[PDB]
Amino acid sequence: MTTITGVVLAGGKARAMGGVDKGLLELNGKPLWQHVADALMTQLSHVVVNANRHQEIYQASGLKVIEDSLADYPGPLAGMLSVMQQEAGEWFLFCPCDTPYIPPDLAARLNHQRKDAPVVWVHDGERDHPTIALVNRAIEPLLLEYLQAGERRVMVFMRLAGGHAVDFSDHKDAFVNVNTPEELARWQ
Ligand SMILES: [Li+]
Repeated sequence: MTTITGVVLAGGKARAMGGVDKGLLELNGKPLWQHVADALMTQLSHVVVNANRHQEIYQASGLKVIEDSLADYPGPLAGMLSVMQQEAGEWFLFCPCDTPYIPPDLAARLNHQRKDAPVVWVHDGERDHPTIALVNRAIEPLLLEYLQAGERRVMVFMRLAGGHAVDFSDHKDAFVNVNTPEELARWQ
């Protein structure tokens, strides 16, 4: 009953009993993934989170937590597909859990600039962010086919799907990401 579902991508795997759970690192007292979720909720009514570890902790703020399928596909596309398989509705705006400053016109600008493409993603003037992406339902079968073929590459898929980058170079620093605890410490 809303047009785009927001999705925080809080990682998959735990390919050695985890290591740092990046989405749960706290920035000014608030988990990174919750900064992203709050920024999506500014612009969208329905927001969910894809998380595969510490699910009870992710569930604490009252959002639906979606876990990856048993297929255990590699990389960020696996979480995208698991979310499309477990949520109805025609459009999704994905964003990783480590980019806490995403802007309140993310959804609106990606939608304005979609120009008939089934997928668009953010370019920040320096680099593509192909996991910050507005994706139509139609992508679901293509994603399933690509991951079943054993592929993982995100940009390659976005290209195969007929997507394009949307220019957010004027949004100074809204797309900085926290790569490590070492980096997080600097933004406090
Ligand atoms: Li642990």
